[PDB]
Amino acid sequence: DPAKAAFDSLQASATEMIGYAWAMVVVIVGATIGIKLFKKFTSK
Amino acid sequence: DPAKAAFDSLQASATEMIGYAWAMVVVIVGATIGIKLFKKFTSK
Amino acid sequence: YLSDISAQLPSDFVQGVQLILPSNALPCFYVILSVKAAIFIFDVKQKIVSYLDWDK
Amino acid sequence: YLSDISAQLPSDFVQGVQLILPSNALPCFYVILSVKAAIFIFDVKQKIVSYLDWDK
Amino acid sequence: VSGLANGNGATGDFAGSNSQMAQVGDGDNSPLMNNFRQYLPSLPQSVECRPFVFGAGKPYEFSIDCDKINLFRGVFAFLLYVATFMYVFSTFANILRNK
Amino acid sequence: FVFGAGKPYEFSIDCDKINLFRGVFAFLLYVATFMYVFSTFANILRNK
Repeated sequence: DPAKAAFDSLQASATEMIGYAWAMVVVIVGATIGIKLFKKFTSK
Repeated sequence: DPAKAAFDSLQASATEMIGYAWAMVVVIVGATIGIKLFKKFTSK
Repeated sequence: YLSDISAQLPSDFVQGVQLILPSNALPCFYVILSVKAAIFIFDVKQKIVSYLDWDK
Repeated sequence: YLSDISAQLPSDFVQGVQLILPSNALPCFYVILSVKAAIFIFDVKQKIVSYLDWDK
Repeated sequence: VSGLANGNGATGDFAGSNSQMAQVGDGDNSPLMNNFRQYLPSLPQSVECRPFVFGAGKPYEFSIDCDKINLFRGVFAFLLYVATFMYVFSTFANILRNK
Repeated sequence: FVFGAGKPYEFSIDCDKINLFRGVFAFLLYVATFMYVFSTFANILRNK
Protein backbone atom coordinates (compact mmCIF):
# COMPACT_ATOMS: atom_id res chain seq x y z
CA ASP A 1 0.00 0.00 0.00
CA PRO A 2 1.88 3.12 -1.25
CA ALA A 3 -1.09 5.18 0.00
CA LYS A 4 -1.14 3.94 3.61
CA ALA A 5 2.46 5.14 4.08
CA ALA A 6 1.56 8.59 2.73
CA PHE A 7 -1.65 9.03 4.75
CA ASP A 8 0.23 8.12 7.94
CA SER A 9 2.94 10.75 7.33
CA LEU A 10 0.38 13.54 6.89
CA GLN A 11 -1.46 12.67 10.12
CA ALA A 12 1.84 12.68 12.04
CA SER A 13 2.66 16.15 10.65
CA ALA A 14 -0.82 17.47 11.53
CA THR A 15 -0.53 16.29 15.16
CA GLU A 16 2.76 18.18 15.54
CA MET A 17 1.21 21.45 14.31
CA ILE A 18 -1.82 21.27 16.62
CA GLY A 19 0.68 21.06 19.51
CA TYR A 20 2.42 24.29 18.51
CA ALA A 21 -0.99 25.98 18.12
CA TRP A 22 -2.27 25.07 21.60
CA ALA A 23 0.82 26.94 22.85
CA MET A 24 0.23 30.16 20.86
CA VAL A 25 -3.42 30.47 21.93
CA VAL A 26 -2.54 30.45 25.66
CA VAL A 27 -0.04 33.31 25.19
CA ILE A 28 -2.56 35.48 23.29
CA VAL A 29 -5.60 34.69 25.50
CA GLY A 30 -3.44 35.55 28.53
CA ALA A 31 -2.65 39.00 27.10
CA THR A 32 -6.30 39.74 26.21
CA ILE A 33 -7.62 38.88 29.70
CA GLY A 34 -4.80 41.02 31.17
CA ILE A 35 -5.73 44.16 29.19
CA LYS A 36 -9.39 43.72 30.13
CA LEU A 37 -8.71 43.52 33.90
CA PHE A 38 -6.42 46.56 34.08
CA LYS A 39 -8.84 48.76 32.08
CA LYS A 40 -11.71 47.79 34.43
CA PHE A 41 -9.78 48.60 37.65
CA THR A 42 -9.18 52.06 36.17
CA SER A 43 -12.64 53.15 34.95
CA LYS A 44 -15.54 52.81 37.45
CA ASP B 1 18.79 27.94 -11.48
CA PRO B 2 16.28 30.16 -13.36
CA ALA B 3 13.88 29.64 -10.43
CA LYS B 4 16.19 30.82 -7.63
CA ALA B 5 16.53 34.22 -9.33
CA ALA B 6 12.74 34.55 -9.61
CA PHE B 7 11.94 33.46 -6.03
CA ASP B 8 14.48 35.97 -4.70
CA SER B 9 12.90 38.88 -6.62
CA LEU B 10 9.42 38.15 -5.23
CA GLN B 11 10.66 38.02 -1.61
CA ALA B 12 12.44 41.37 -2.07
CA SER B 13 9.21 42.92 -3.41
CA ALA B 14 7.16 41.49 -0.52
CA THR B 15 9.53 42.95 2.10
CA GLU B 16 9.14 46.42 0.56
CA MET B 17 5.32 46.25 0.76
CA ILE B 18 5.22 45.14 4.40
CA GLY B 19 7.25 48.29 5.18
CA TYR B 20 4.68 50.59 3.58
CA ALA B 21 1.91 48.75 5.45
CA TRP B 22 3.45 49.13 8.92
CA ALA B 23 3.30 52.88 8.20
CA MET B 24 -0.40 53.00 7.20
CA VAL B 25 -1.56 51.05 10.27
CA VAL B 26 0.03 53.55 12.71
CA VAL B 27 -1.77 56.48 11.04
CA ILE B 28 -5.18 54.75 11.20
CA VAL B 29 -4.79 53.29 14.73
CA GLY B 30 -3.75 56.77 15.91
CA ALA B 31 -6.99 58.28 14.55
CA THR B 32 -9.20 55.55 16.09
CA ILE B 33 -7.72 55.94 19.60
CA GLY B 34 -8.11 59.73 19.23
CA ILE B 35 -11.85 59.58 18.44
CA LYS B 36 -12.41 57.20 21.36
CA LEU B 37 -10.72 59.48 23.94
CA PHE B 38 -12.53 62.67 22.92
CA LYS B 39 -15.97 60.97 22.94
CA LYS B 40 -15.30 59.63 26.47
CA PHE B 41 -14.25 63.02 27.93
CA THR B 42 -17.57 64.37 26.65
CA SER B 43 -20.13 61.78 27.84
CA LYS B 44 -19.98 60.79 31.55
CA TYR C 1 -0.15 60.50 43.80
CA LEU C 2 -0.21 61.74 40.20
CA SER C 3 3.53 62.35 39.87
CA ASP C 4 5.02 58.87 39.43
CA ILE C 5 2.20 57.26 37.44
CA SER C 6 2.94 59.63 34.55
CA ALA C 7 3.34 58.74 30.87
CA GLN C 8 3.24 60.55 27.51
CA LEU C 9 1.85 59.56 24.09
CA PRO C 10 4.53 58.02 21.79
CA SER C 11 5.58 60.27 18.90
CA ASP C 12 4.36 57.93 16.13
CA PHE C 13 0.69 58.18 17.14
CA VAL C 14 0.58 61.93 16.46
CA GLN C 15 0.25 61.97 12.65
CA GLY C 16 -3.04 60.14 13.30
CA VAL C 17 -4.65 62.39 15.92
CA GLN C 18 -3.71 65.44 13.81
CA LEU C 19 -5.82 64.29 10.84
CA ILE C 20 -9.09 63.69 12.65
CA LEU C 21 -9.18 66.41 15.33
CA PRO C 22 -11.70 69.27 14.73
CA SER C 23 -11.14 72.83 15.96
CA ASN C 24 -13.66 72.73 18.83
CA ALA C 25 -12.24 69.48 20.26
CA LEU C 26 -9.72 70.69 22.86
CA PRO C 27 -11.81 73.87 23.65
CA CYS C 28 -14.70 71.53 24.60
CA PHE C 29 -12.54 69.40 26.92
CA TYR C 30 -11.50 72.51 28.86
CA VAL C 31 -15.19 73.38 29.41
CA ILE C 32 -15.79 69.93 30.97
CA LEU C 33 -13.01 70.84 33.43
CA SER C 34 -14.29 74.33 34.24
CA VAL C 35 -17.88 73.20 34.91
CA LYS C 36 -16.39 70.89 37.58
CA ALA C 37 -14.53 73.67 39.47
CA ALA C 38 -17.61 75.96 39.45
CA ILE C 39 -19.76 73.28 41.14
CA PHE C 40 -17.13 72.80 43.89
CA ILE C 41 -17.21 76.52 44.79
CA PHE C 42 -21.04 76.49 44.78
CA ASP C 43 -21.02 73.49 47.17
CA VAL C 44 -18.52 74.93 49.68
CA LYS C 45 -20.27 78.34 49.73
CA GLN C 46 -23.71 76.69 50.18
CA LYS C 47 -22.46 74.90 53.34
CA ILE C 48 -21.16 78.12 54.95
CA VAL C 49 -24.68 79.66 54.73
CA SER C 50 -26.05 76.64 56.63
CA TYR C 51 -23.90 77.50 59.67
CA LEU C 52 -26.33 80.39 60.25
CA ASP C 53 -28.68 77.82 61.83
CA TRP C 54 -26.12 76.77 64.47
CA ASP C 55 -26.94 79.91 66.49
CA LYS C 56 -30.56 79.33 67.55
CA TYR D 1 -16.28 36.23 53.81
CA LEU D 2 -13.25 36.61 51.55
CA SER D 3 -11.32 33.61 52.87
CA ASP D 4 -13.06 30.61 51.29
CA ILE D 5 -13.99 32.15 47.93
CA SER D 6 -10.28 32.42 47.09
CA ALA D 7 -8.58 31.36 43.84
CA GLN D 8 -5.29 32.08 42.04
CA LEU D 9 -4.43 32.58 38.35
CA PRO D 10 -3.23 29.32 36.65
CA SER D 11 0.49 29.27 35.84
CA ASP D 12 0.05 29.02 32.06
CA PHE D 13 -1.63 32.43 31.74
CA VAL D 14 1.45 34.26 33.04
CA GLN D 15 3.65 34.29 29.91
CA GLY D 16 0.80 36.33 28.39
CA VAL D 17 0.29 39.01 31.06
CA GLN D 18 4.09 39.50 31.22
CA LEU D 19 4.31 40.58 27.56
CA ILE D 20 1.66 43.29 27.59
CA LEU D 21 1.99 44.86 31.05
CA PRO D 22 3.54 48.39 31.14
CA SER D 23 5.56 49.70 34.10
CA ASN D 24 2.90 52.06 35.47
CA ALA D 25 0.19 49.36 35.47
CA LEU D 26 0.36 47.94 39.01
CA PRO D 27 1.46 51.34 40.51
CA CYS D 28 -1.79 52.82 39.11
CA PHE D 29 -3.98 50.08 40.63
CA TYR D 30 -2.55 50.81 44.08
CA VAL D 31 -3.52 54.49 43.69
CA ILE D 32 -7.15 53.48 43.00
CA LEU D 33 -7.02 51.66 46.36
CA SER D 34 -5.44 54.52 48.32
CA VAL D 35 -7.89 57.16 47.06
CA LYS D 36 -10.64 54.95 48.53
CA ALA D 37 -9.14 54.79 52.06
CA ALA D 38 -8.54 58.58 52.14
CA ILE D 39 -12.23 59.31 51.41
CA PHE D 40 -13.32 56.98 54.26
CA ILE D 41 -11.21 58.90 56.81
CA PHE D 42 -12.54 62.23 55.48
CA ASP D 43 -16.13 60.95 55.88
CA VAL D 44 -15.74 59.64 59.46
CA LYS D 45 -13.92 62.80 60.61
CA GLN D 46 -16.57 65.05 58.96
CA LYS D 47 -19.33 63.34 61.01
CA ILE D 48 -17.53 63.87 64.35
CA VAL D 49 -17.49 67.66 63.73
CA SER D 50 -21.29 67.56 63.27
CA TYR D 51 -21.75 66.31 66.85
CA LEU D 52 -20.85 69.86 67.93
CA ASP D 53 -24.47 70.81 67.10
CA TRP D 54 -25.93 68.26 69.54
CA ASP D 55 -25.17 70.63 72.44
CA LYS D 56 -27.45 73.60 71.76
CA VAL E 1 -15.11 66.56 70.11
CA SER E 2 -12.40 68.67 68.43
CA GLY E 3 -9.63 66.32 69.64
CA LEU E 4 -11.31 63.24 68.12
CA ALA E 5 -10.98 64.97 64.73
CA ASN E 6 -7.71 66.94 65.02
CA GLY E 7 -6.05 63.75 66.30
CA ASN E 8 -4.96 65.39 69.57
CA GLY E 9 -6.99 63.23 71.98
CA ALA E 10 -9.97 63.51 74.32
CA THR E 11 -10.04 63.36 78.14
CA GLY E 12 -13.32 62.94 80.04
CA ASP E 13 -16.41 60.92 79.12
CA PHE E 14 -15.08 60.89 75.54
CA ALA E 15 -12.08 58.81 76.66
CA GLY E 16 -13.34 55.45 75.34
CA SER E 17 -13.52 56.63 71.73
CA ASN E 18 -9.79 57.45 71.68
CA SER E 19 -9.09 53.77 70.89
CA GLN E 20 -11.99 53.41 68.46
CA MET E 21 -10.65 56.43 66.55
CA ALA E 22 -7.16 54.92 66.32
CA GLN E 23 -8.62 52.05 64.29
CA VAL E 24 -10.19 54.55 61.87
CA GLY E 25 -6.76 56.06 61.13
CA ASP E 26 -5.11 59.26 59.86
CA GLY E 27 -4.17 60.21 56.28
CA ASP E 28 -3.89 57.23 53.92
CA ASN E 29 -3.18 54.59 56.56
CA SER E 30 -6.30 53.05 58.12
CA PRO E 31 -6.00 49.88 60.32
CA LEU E 32 -9.56 48.98 59.21
CA MET E 33 -8.92 49.13 55.44
CA ASN E 34 -5.56 47.33 55.73
CA ASN E 35 -7.30 44.17 56.94
CA PHE E 36 -8.53 43.80 53.36
CA ARG E 37 -4.96 43.74 52.05
CA GLN E 38 -3.83 40.27 53.13
CA TYR E 39 -6.48 38.86 50.79
CA LEU E 40 -5.59 40.82 47.63
CA PRO E 41 -5.39 38.69 44.41
CA SER E 42 -1.77 38.02 43.42
CA LEU E 43 -1.20 39.64 40.02
CA PRO E 44 2.11 39.07 38.10
CA GLN E 45 4.85 41.71 37.83
CA SER E 46 6.38 43.54 34.86
CA VAL E 47 9.46 42.23 33.03
CA GLU E 48 11.20 43.21 29.76
CA CYS E 49 9.72 41.94 26.48
CA ARG E 50 10.87 38.54 25.21
CA PRO E 51 9.81 37.12 21.77
CA PHE E 52 7.63 34.03 21.28
CA VAL E 53 8.79 31.37 18.81
CA PHE E 54 6.27 29.15 16.99
CA GLY E 55 7.84 25.94 15.66
CA ALA E 56 11.32 25.63 17.17
CA GLY E 57 13.53 23.68 14.77
CA LYS E 58 11.08 23.10 11.91
CA PRO E 59 11.03 24.73 8.40
CA TYR E 60 8.00 26.76 9.57
CA GLU E 61 9.78 28.82 12.24
CA PHE E 62 8.59 32.36 12.95
CA SER E 63 8.77 34.80 15.86
CA ILE E 64 6.43 37.53 17.12
CA ASP E 65 8.96 40.37 17.46
CA CYS E 66 9.23 42.90 20.31
CA ASP E 67 9.66 46.11 18.27
CA LYS E 68 5.94 46.32 17.46
CA ILE E 69 4.93 45.17 20.96
CA ASN E 70 7.02 47.87 22.67
CA LEU E 71 4.91 50.46 20.80
CA PHE E 72 1.70 49.02 22.26
CA ARG E 73 3.05 49.24 25.83
CA GLY E 74 3.70 52.94 25.07
CA VAL E 75 0.08 53.72 24.10
CA PHE E 76 -1.19 51.47 26.92
CA ALA E 77 0.66 53.40 29.66
CA PHE E 78 -0.81 56.72 28.41
CA LEU E 79 -4.39 55.36 28.33
CA LEU E 80 -4.01 54.26 31.98
CA TYR E 81 -2.67 57.59 33.28
CA VAL E 82 -5.43 59.54 31.47
CA ALA E 83 -8.00 57.22 33.09
CA THR E 84 -6.64 57.84 36.62
CA PHE E 85 -6.17 61.62 36.37
CA MET E 86 -9.81 61.71 35.29
CA TYR E 87 -10.70 59.75 38.43
CA VAL E 88 -8.66 61.53 41.12
CA PHE E 89 -9.86 64.89 39.74
CA SER E 90 -13.55 63.97 39.56
CA THR E 91 -13.50 62.57 43.09
CA PHE E 92 -12.20 65.79 44.66
CA ALA E 93 -14.83 67.87 42.84
CA ASN E 94 -17.72 65.70 44.05
CA ILE E 95 -16.58 65.38 47.68
CA LEU E 96 -19.68 67.21 48.95
CA ARG E 97 -22.16 65.77 46.43
CA ASN E 98 -22.50 62.45 48.31
CA LYS E 99 -21.15 60.79 45.13
CA PHE F 1 -19.15 15.09 25.30
CA VAL F 2 -19.19 12.63 22.40
CA PHE F 3 -20.56 13.63 18.98
CA GLY F 4 -21.53 10.63 16.84
CA ALA F 5 -21.47 7.53 19.08
CA GLY F 6 -20.67 4.49 16.95
CA LYS F 7 -20.21 6.15 13.54
CA PRO F 8 -16.94 6.72 11.55
CA TYR F 9 -17.23 10.43 12.47
CA GLU F 10 -16.74 10.05 16.23
CA PHE F 11 -15.01 12.84 18.16
CA SER F 12 -14.95 14.06 21.76
CA ILE F 13 -14.54 17.51 23.33
CA ASP F 14 -11.83 16.68 25.89
CA CYS F 15 -11.62 17.86 29.51
CA ASP F 16 -7.93 18.88 29.64
CA LYS F 17 -8.58 22.17 27.84
CA ILE F 18 -11.87 22.76 29.71
CA ASN F 19 -10.23 22.35 33.13
CA LEU F 20 -7.96 25.29 32.21
CA PHE F 21 -10.98 27.53 31.56
CA ARG F 22 -12.50 26.72 34.97
CA GLY F 23 -9.16 27.86 36.44
CA VAL F 24 -9.26 31.33 34.83
CA PHE F 25 -13.01 31.57 35.51
CA ALA F 26 -12.63 31.08 39.29
CA PHE F 27 -9.99 33.86 39.45
CA LEU F 28 -12.16 36.33 37.49
CA LEU F 29 -15.01 35.75 39.97
CA TYR F 30 -12.93 36.27 43.13
CA VAL F 31 -11.38 39.48 41.73
CA ALA F 32 -14.92 40.73 40.98
CA THR F 33 -16.12 40.10 44.56
CA PHE F 34 -13.09 41.48 46.41
CA MET F 35 -13.62 44.64 44.36
CA TYR F 36 -17.23 44.70 45.58
CA VAL F 37 -16.87 43.97 49.30
CA PHE F 38 -14.02 46.52 49.47
CA SER F 39 -15.85 49.31 47.61
CA THR F 40 -18.97 48.85 49.73
CA PHE F 41 -17.14 49.36 53.03
CA ALA F 42 -15.45 52.53 51.74
CA ASN F 43 -18.75 54.11 50.63
CA ILE F 44 -20.76 53.23 53.74
CA LEU F 45 -21.27 56.90 54.62
CA ARG F 46 -21.65 58.20 51.05
CA ASN F 47 -25.29 57.02 50.76
CA LYS F 48 -24.12 54.84 47.85
